[PDB]
Amino acid sequence: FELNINIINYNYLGIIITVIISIYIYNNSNIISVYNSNLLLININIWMKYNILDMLNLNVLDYKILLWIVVIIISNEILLFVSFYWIYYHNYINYYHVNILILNSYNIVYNNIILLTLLSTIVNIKFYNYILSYYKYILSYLIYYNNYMFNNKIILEYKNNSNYTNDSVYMTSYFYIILLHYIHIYDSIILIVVYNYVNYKNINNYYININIYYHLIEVLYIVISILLYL
Amino acid sequence: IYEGQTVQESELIPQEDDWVIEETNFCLGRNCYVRFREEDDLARRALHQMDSQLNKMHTRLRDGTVIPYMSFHPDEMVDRPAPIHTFSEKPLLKWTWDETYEEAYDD
Amino acid sequence: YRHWHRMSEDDWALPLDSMPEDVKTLMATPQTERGFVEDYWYNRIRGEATLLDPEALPSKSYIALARDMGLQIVDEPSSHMMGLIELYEYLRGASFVGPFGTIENPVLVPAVGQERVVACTGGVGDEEHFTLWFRCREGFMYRCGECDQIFMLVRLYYEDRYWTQTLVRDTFMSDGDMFDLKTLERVHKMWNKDEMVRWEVGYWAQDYVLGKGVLPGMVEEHTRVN
Amino acid sequence: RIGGPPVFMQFPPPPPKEYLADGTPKTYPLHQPVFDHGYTWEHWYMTNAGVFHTVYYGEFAKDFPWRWGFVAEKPFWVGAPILVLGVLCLGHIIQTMGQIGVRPKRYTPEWVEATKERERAENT
Amino acid sequence: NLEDHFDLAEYMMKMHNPMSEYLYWIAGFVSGLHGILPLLHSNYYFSGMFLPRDNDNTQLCDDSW
Amino acid sequence: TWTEIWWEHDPTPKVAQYRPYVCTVESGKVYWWCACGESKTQPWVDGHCKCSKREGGFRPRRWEPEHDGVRLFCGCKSCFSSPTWNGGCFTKWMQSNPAGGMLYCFAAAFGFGTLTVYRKF
Amino acid sequence: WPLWCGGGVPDKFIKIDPDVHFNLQGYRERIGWYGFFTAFLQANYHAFVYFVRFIPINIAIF
Amino acid sequence: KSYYDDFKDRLKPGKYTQGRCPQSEGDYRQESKTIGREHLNDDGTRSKRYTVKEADALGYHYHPPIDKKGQVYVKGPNTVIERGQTWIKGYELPSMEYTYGPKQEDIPFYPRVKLNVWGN
Amino acid sequence: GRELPEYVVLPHNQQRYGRDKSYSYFTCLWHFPKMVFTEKWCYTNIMWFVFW
Amino acid sequence: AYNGGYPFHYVVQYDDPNYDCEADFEFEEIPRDEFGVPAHIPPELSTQIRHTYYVPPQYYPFLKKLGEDTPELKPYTDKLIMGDMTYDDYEEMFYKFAKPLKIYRSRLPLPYRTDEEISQEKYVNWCGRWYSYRQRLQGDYYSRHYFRDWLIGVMLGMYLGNLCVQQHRQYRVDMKLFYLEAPEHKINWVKPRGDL
Ligand SMILES: CCCCCCCCCCCCCCCCCC(=O)OC[C@H](COP(=O)([O-])OCC(O)COP(=O)([O-])OC[C@@H](COC(=O)CCCCCCCCCCCCCCCCC)OC(=O)CCCCCCCCCCCCCCCCC)OC(=O)CCCCCCCCCCCCCCCCC
Ligand SMILES: CCCCCCCCCCCCCCCCCC(=O)OC[C@H](COP(=O)([O-])OCC(O)COP(=O)([O-])OC[C@@H](COC(=O)CCCCCCCCCCCCCCCCC)OC(=O)CCCCCCCCCCCCCCCCC)OC(=O)CCCCCCCCCCCCCCCCC
Ligand SMILES: CCCCCCCCCCCCCCCCCC(=O)OC[C@H](COP(=O)([O-])OCC(O)COP(=O)([O-])OC[C@@H](COC(=O)CCCCCCCCCCCCCCCCC)OC(=O)CCCCCCCCCCCCCCCCC)OC(=O)CCCCCCCCCCCCCCCCC
Ligand SMILES: CCCCCCCC/C=C/CCCCCCCC(=O)OC[C@H](COP(=O)(O)OCCN)OC(=O)CCCCCCC/C=C/CCCCCCCC
Ligand SMILES: CCCCCCCC/C=C/CCCCCCCC(=O)OC[C@H](COP(=O)(O)OCCN)OC(=O)CCCCCCC/C=C/CCCCCCCC
Ligand SMILES: CCCCCCCC/C=C/CCCCCCCC(=O)OC[C@H](COP(=O)(O)OCCN)OC(=O)CCCCCCC/C=C/CCCCCCCC
Ligand SMILES: [Zn+2]
Ligand SMILES: [Zn+2]
Ligand SMILES: [Zn+2]
Repeated sequence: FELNINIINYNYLGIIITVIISIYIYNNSNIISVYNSNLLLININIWMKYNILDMLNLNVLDYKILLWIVVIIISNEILLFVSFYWIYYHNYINYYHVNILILNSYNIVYNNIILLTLLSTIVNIKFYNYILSYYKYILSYLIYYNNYMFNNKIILEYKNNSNYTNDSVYMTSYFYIILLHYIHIYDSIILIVVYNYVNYKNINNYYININIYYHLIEVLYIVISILLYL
Repeated sequence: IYEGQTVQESELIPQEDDWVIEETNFCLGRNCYVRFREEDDLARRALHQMDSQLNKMHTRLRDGTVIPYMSFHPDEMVDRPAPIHTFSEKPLLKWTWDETYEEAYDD
Repeated sequence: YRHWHRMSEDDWALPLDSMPEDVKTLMATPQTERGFVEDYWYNRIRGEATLLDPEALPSKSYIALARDMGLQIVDEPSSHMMGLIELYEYLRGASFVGPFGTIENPVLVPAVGQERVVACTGGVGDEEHFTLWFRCREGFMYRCGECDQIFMLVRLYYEDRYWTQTLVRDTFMSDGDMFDLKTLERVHKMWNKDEMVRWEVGYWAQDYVLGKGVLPGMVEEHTRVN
Repeated sequence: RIGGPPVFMQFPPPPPKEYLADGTPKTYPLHQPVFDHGYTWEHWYMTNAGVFHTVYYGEFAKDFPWRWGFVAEKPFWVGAPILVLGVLCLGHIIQTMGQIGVRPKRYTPEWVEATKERERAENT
Repeated sequence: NLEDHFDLAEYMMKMHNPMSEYLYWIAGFVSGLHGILPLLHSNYYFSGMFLPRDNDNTQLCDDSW
Repeated sequence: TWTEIWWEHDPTPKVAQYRPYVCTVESGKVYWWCACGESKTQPWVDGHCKCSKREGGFRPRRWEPEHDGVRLFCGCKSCFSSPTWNGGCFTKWMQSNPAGGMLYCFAAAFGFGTLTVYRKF
Repeated sequence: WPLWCGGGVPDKFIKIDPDVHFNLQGYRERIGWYGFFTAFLQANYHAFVYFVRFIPINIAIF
Repeated sequence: KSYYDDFKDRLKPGKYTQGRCPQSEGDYRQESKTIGREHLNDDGTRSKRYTVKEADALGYHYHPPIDKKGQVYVKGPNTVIERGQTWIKGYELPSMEYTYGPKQEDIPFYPRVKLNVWGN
Repeated sequence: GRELPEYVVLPHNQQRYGRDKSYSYFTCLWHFPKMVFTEKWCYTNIMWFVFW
Repeated sequence: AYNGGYPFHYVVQYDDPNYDCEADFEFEEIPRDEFGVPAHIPPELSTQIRHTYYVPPQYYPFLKKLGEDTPELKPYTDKLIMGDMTYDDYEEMFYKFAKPLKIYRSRLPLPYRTDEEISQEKYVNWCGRWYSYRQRLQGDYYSRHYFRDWLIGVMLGMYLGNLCVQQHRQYRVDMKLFYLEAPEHKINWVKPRGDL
């Protein structure tokens, strides 16, 4: 027989990661922060390596445990956006009569909605192929093109906007809510860059996580679009 | 709510007129701090500690059965102090039901 | 069982590359001296040699047929040991529910060691009480202090070892007549001729008996790039 | 699973015992001192030992330092009231050390009278 | 091994080196100093005295000391 | 009233006294308390009562003080904290003489009401 | 993979013998300082693979 | 009676403070040279080499315990055959006087009683 | 497979370790500084930490 | 009914002996299934086609022997001989003859108990029943006693609470007389101090 769980006795990434966090506080140059971020990325990858190596234990509950962890993380991301919506709507009584130019409801909203919908369709096709034990090379490069356009559009919008964060709480909330969504789009790039075909298929937690996360980002933008643009 | 096991009148009838409830002492004894021997090294002190576990003790009844140390929670079932690896074999929580299947019996 | 993961490819069959290259010694090794991989191929080579000889099957007794395939005839001792193994494995990830324990029929608590933690929850319905945990050690008939349910520890122990499927086989299975390599060759020629190989394990096995890389195409079969 | 971490393993025998040259068994550090003092009381307490058992737990004076052997010997309701008063008195004394001889003017009789005048005018 | 059965076996079997306990108490003592030392330093920085005299910020009688 | 009307299978003591017995006790000494009320060296077993003879379910009650001092010991033989006294002797007396119990409880309540009302008012 | 989708490797083709792979007692003397440096670099193959697949899109954004 | 006097002999008052002589007199930090004690220091504590510098969990001193047949040593029960039946005699723990010291006599009586439960 | 004796006789005859001596409340005030300034492994570690 | 109908493991066959799905990057070979169905025949069509196992005829005498020794097994062996056994028929045969392992309580060694102790089993059961009888009755007794005693706390709390009610009652009477009669109340009294 064997123990139900193969215990993990020792770990040293925790110390390294925690020290990396402290380096952000104790920096005397923003250049150190940039290089420190690479270290954090490296060590987080090692932690992800340990999760993949745990497959050797053949434990049925490992998939379930990680899936429910992601559910909790998703909830935290939703509640973080709720706080920004809370901040935005608290000062609702002070909006729409101040001498600032709010965003148009015709151009930005439509193309972004169309663009992000295509992103969902690409990920949906990836899920379908994952169900069918099949792969299509071009799909990943469609995501990169999709992400390239999103970055190009958002950069221009910020640069050409004629109002600034210090003009009103409305502008601050607009910029902040849009940035928060962008950061979650960038986190999606971090995840999707490693998409590959793995032959153990439906016992791979990465596929279900990516599908859930991409759907969350897109639905959040619908709420943002209704609140700010429409 | 729980109010003890149900008892039938016939179950209370003794087989002798001199039967009284057994006077067996359920005080396990007199204890204090576990006192180690200076001669015992680390390994042998560990054996000493393992032989002083109250949860390994019991009281033997008049029919040979023993009533062991029992606790409401499993926190009192590990060796004291707690070892690094406690439940190597999964503790079994015994449920009871009236269901039965024929394969278990023989005529 | 529900707590096991998906069957692996090896759970069905092993690749031929795992066949021991010294087949002549493999078929002469006693069962107690064969490892997991050696035992697997001994049974597969000997089992398939008898099954691929149709003309001899009807005259072969079930005892001999079972021996050739490596299947163990069941008896009360072996059945008892195997049954308690599966019960132990099942209880690893399943609930422990059964009839109320009494002196005549104590609750059986399988264990490998000398101790296992158990809880008593009383009887059914109103007789059910709060969990009462106790350490079930070997050699004592335990009596719950509340409901008077009787528990007993059953140890899966045998001669300085704990019961396992292989241990049961070694203890009770008896090696029969030594496998004859002539049968391997005879069956090999039956199903493998003129570049057609319908009996591939025998083709590899026969090649190893003749050394290695003697039969047609075996040199190319054994040459690898990495 | 064959080859997995065993569910049970027997302890290997302990390492060989060590004897000094003269044959005396070697002793090892032991943090169970025998405190030196004249107290020899032994207090026993019936203790829960599960749900159906108890154990008569004893505390021996020689296993405690002098300060506890002295305090634990006396009746609780003799020592307890004295300690409560003593601790409070010490606290007051400690805090009074830093203000010996400090005489603020606002607590002088003249200032006290002036406050009374203010209260009368303001009907406080 | 028997030595590895119990977590922190040396301490639990009462063989540990006393220095471990001293460090724990020292660490606690240092933590406490983080409330007292900056108090003294800040008092001197803004007043030139490590500690005030009681009621020194109020009017005092002539004989007050 | 557990022995009187609820359960008839526990030994029922005789009341030696409806008041506690005051005694000086010493730490480190074991005392044996009469649970039948028929010993002549109350509150201790005398060697001739039912407790001493182990008759009718009566056994001596072991007791040991933590510290030296003067302690109160049950005379009614039914105090919850037996051998020590906690007031059960008065309670058991009221059961036997409820009319007297009313007088004492009224008097005690009357005093408590006056003092509490006088100070707060 | 050694998971459900595959299985073990035949002994004929095993190249990392655990008896030599493990038993790391004295390993720093067996590889020297430069070998120690190489071992550190090769331990981060997993991190290296991610960066190769992650940098290019960032260059595009930049 | 005084139960401490029963096991006074076992408790010999100590000599050194905290149980160790000065390191100069005896170096308890070094690993013991006694055969079979290479994992222990001189004073009996586990050596840093065994637990930290060459910990087996890190790949040092690789030695798989399980054998070829997937078996590990297991100690059997104390079996007895009597009255046409195979019996197992359980291991009873040693007297609490040996482990704790007090002599197991004059134990206060605590009877068996089932759980105190609210009824009605 | 290793063979070991039941016991070993050490070459020296010094009883270096044993039960800890009785101590008072303030025994740590002198014993702790004594270890720092008198035990080799103590001040060697301190110097090593401070230097680097 | 699991994994959407895709088996975890299945056999694939190739026509070219030297074909490797990982080395070659050609685009003409079509893989086959376990029954030999080419991949470009969809499963909803191939699964309808009836596939039966054909053993060499030299196995017929053996299959006949199995049926005769085990008559319950005869109908399955006959299907196999006649080439009418599909995969489903084989599965039914396989699971029909699978039996569970048996555990014999008579082979379990028992914890040691002397003959004298074994004769006291009825007594110990008798004691246990009386403990339960005493336990259950005491629960009713204690429940009545203590829950009744709680009423004393209610009455004690009500009395002490009523003391503060009376104090508040007198306080309100006093306040009503402050502005009307109390000489402490003064008007045309406080004069502004003025800025210092
Ligand atoms: C006489 C010729 C007439 C030609 C007319 C023009 C037709 C152009 C079609 C372009 C479609 C691009 C679609 C992009 C999305 C991704 C497609 C995809 O999945 O590809 C998979 C495909 C194969 O992927 P796989 O993983 O191997 O296989 C996956 C499947 O299993 C198997 O995949 P699959 O085989 O099922 O793929 C189906 C299909 C799925 O996609 C579609 O079917 C979408 C079709 C959308 C039509 C868009 C037409 C746009 C035209 C606009 C013109 C506007 C003029 C304005 C004038 C203004 C005047 C004032 O994908 C493709 O076929 C993609 C195009 C393949 C070409 C690759 C070679 C390089 C580019 C060659 C371009 C040649 C143009 C000649 C023009 C001549 C005119 C006379 O990917 C590749 O081949 C690799 C990457 C390259 C593909 C994209 C190439 C873009 C070329 C754009 C040309 C038009 C530019 C117009 C500019 C106008 C400026 C004003
Ligand atoms: C709230 C309070 C009241 C609470 C009441 C209620 C309490 C209820 C009970 C609670 C119980 C909870 C459960 C307890 C379980 C205990 C388990 C246990 O013992 O585990 C074993 C564990 C370790 O035992 P082991 O297994 O033998 O470990 C062996 C080692 O791993 C290996 O041995 P090794 O010798 O190789 O060790 C290596 C050693 C190497 O050792 C050496 O080399 C030592 C050398 C000597 C150094 C000595 C310090 C020198 C300081 C000099 C200061 C100079 C100041 C100059 C000022 C000048 C001013 C003008 O150390 C190191 O290399 C690293 C040391 C790093 C840690 C220490 C850091 C110290 C502070 C540093 C401050 C830095 C400040 C910088 C700020 C700068 C800002 C800019 O024990 C401990 O660690 C000690 C625990 C002690 C307490 C046990 C519990 C007793 C009950 C509680 C008592 C009351 C405590 C009250 C709090 C403290 C008050 C102060
Ligand atoms: C006749 C006497 C007088 C009668 C008065 C009647 C009044 C009406 C009540 C209804 C009629 C009752 C008639 C009962 C007949 C008997 C029936 C029966 O079954 O008898 C046998 C039955 C059982 O017989 P058994 O089974 O044989 O056992 C008998 C044993 O003796 C065992 O007996 P036991 O176990 O039942 O013992 C009872 C004991 C059991 O109690 C405990 O075990 C208590 C344990 C926790 C103690 C916690 C202490 C406090 C903690 C404070 C936290 C802060 C600390 C600050 C520290 C600062 C630094 C030092 O109860 C108490 O000690 C009473 C506690 C009451 C609450 C205490 C808090 C009062 C707060 C008031 C408001 C404060 C506002 C302040 C405003 C500003 C200043 C003025 O016995 C009884 O029923 C005995 C009942 C006697 C109760 C008398 C309690 C009087 C307490 C007066 C408090 C006055 C407060 C004044 C200030 C007010 C300001 C507003
Ligand atoms: C500031 C806001 C936040 C951004 C800053 C960094 C935050 C870093 C926090 C990261 C938390 C990660 C939690 C992961 C939990 C889920 C893990 C999981 O399921 O992984 C396994 C899963 C599937 O593996 P299998 O082997 O198939 O199965 C596993 C066993 N059954 O694998 C994956 O998810 C693959 C992940 C690959 C991509 C990894 C990329 C890591 C990115 C780290 C970002 C760090 C950026 C730091 C920036 C700092 C400066 C701003
Ligand atoms: C049909 C689809 C849409 C459904 C929408 C459901 C909305 C649910 C809202 C839940 C929270 C309700 C809080 C109580 C309402 C209070 C509203 C209010 O008073 O607003 C004004 C007030 C500010 O006024 P004063 O502080 O007095 O002065 C301000 C001066 N500058 O604003 C607030 O405090 C309200 C802020 C909270 C509301 C916005 C954020 C919370 C809502 C998040 C929703 C998330 C998405 C939907 C989740 C549910 C999906 C099923
Ligand atoms: C002008 C007037 C000044 C008046 C000053 C009055 C000062 C009064 C101080 C009263 C408080 C005294 C607190 C005493 C704390 C004792 C702490 C203690 O016991 O520590 C225990 C702990 C663990 O010991 P054991 O548990 O025995 O371990 C062995 C195995 N069991 O002991 C230690 O760690 C020993 C060392 C601890 C650090 C103590 C010293 C810290 C440094 C103090 C510096 C003081 C400087 C004063 C400068 C004054 C200038 C005018
Ligand atoms: Zn029970
Ligand atoms: Zn008596
Ligand atoms: Zn009384």
